[PDB]
Amino acid sequence: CVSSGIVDACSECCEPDKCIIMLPTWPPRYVCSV
Repeated sequence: CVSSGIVDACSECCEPDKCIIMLPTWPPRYVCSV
């Protein structure tokens, strides 16, 4: 699982129905904090 860091998905991350959109780093990438 990908609790924290970058994610190219949402259903694969440890975030159930609560994912963030592309914002961090120079290129567009999602974020997980759970």
